[PDB]
Amino acid sequence: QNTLIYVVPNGSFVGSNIKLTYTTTDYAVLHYFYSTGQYKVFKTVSVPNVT
Amino acid sequence: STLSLVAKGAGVVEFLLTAYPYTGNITFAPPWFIAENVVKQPFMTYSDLQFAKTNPSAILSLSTVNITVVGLGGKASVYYNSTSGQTVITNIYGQTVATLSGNVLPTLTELAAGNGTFTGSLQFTIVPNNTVVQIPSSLTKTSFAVYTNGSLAIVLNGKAYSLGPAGLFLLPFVTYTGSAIGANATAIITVSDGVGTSTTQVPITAENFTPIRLAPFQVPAQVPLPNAPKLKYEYNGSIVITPQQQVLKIYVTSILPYPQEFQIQAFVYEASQFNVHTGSPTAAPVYFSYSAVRAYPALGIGTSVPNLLVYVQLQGISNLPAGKYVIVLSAVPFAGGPVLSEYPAQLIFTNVTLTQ
Amino acid sequence: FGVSAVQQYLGFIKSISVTLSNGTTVVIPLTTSNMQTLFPQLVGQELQACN
Repeated sequence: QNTLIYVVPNGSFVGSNIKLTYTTTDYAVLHYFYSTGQYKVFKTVSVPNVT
Repeated sequence: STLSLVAKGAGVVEFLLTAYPYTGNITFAPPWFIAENVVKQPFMTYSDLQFAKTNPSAILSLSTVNITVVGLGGKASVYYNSTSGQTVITNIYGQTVATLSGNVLPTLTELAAGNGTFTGSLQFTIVPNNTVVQIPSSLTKTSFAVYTNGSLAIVLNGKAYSLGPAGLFLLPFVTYTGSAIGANATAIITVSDGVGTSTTQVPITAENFTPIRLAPFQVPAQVPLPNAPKLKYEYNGSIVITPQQQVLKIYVTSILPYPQEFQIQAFVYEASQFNVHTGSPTAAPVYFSYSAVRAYPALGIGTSVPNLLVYVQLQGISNLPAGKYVIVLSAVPFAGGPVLSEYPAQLIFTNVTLTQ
Repeated sequence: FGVSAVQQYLGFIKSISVTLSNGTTVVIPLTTSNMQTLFPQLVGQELQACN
């Protein structure tokens, strides 16, 4: 119900990442914060460069 | 309300940039090296004060208001002075040489929200300038008036802007009497003969930038030396010159093509007259000699080994009495002096033991 | 979550070089037959879980 799964081939494993973009489910929030740039929020999860 | 301003990252300034020659062939990169004391993190201003006042933990644009390139003797700057809203460019001498309307510097855009990495574009080029260096005929039999490297120029929006002499900024350089000569040089050869005086000109291109390494025979020559200063390498290994030897076998390593001829000059100082601790001569050389090295391939022509075995000859080794000495080998170029000498520029044997 | 895993071509032994230095970093000319037959093992199992 709450799980997201990203699968990449062998060649795309290095730095395989997911970017989450959350948008308001509200018209007023889209309208009133278009200028400030805080009506949609994005973040990323990536495979760490590990030793 | 003024609140926490937290900077979890800034711009990154590195070395070994992709070289762009002044010639039309820009896709060739001679090894460039921004000189000492340029350590990342430029100063730049946020594009929005109000958001940064609370927390700049999101996607932002950073207007660069400080770019510093430090050379050996000075440093040039390109900074967007927001007080006047003008891009001010100063050369290595520390004097304002350019003022440009608006922000011609690109605005470093963050790659991610609350990350700290800001990316833009920085181009560079070389604009030749004038600086006369005189090589006397007392050591080469032919005088050389050399116009030096030129001037390093930052290229913004496709337009170049000089930042002072590139000889101090860029590596390699060739030091003659403390004067640095690099690519885009111009050597006027003054030949003196029985007829009189003649003058010819050989221009050094931006593709004749050519690092050249001088190495001892017992030290690897196919492996670049990272432990060699820009001006010299002091080999502390013990060397004893037999009386049957009048030539010293050394290696000359070339990373870029080297078509023009030169010579290796050997300056012999007494061990007491040379300060091995600092590597600087405390007195005039007690002897001088030269060996003309005509740049020719050893193996296959053109595709020979990047290492040349040079027999540095001496115009009389019996002139120096047996004892302890320091011998400095320096590359002095002939007939259109090309660019050479990084890591090392000179080869200083500090423990020469001449025995006869 | 309901999907089995398959082969991932996720690397290869870079080389087997030997130093022999009178000035010579001896980069070995890599031969395919020798290299495959020096590491022919089909199953190199790991030891610890989640590592």
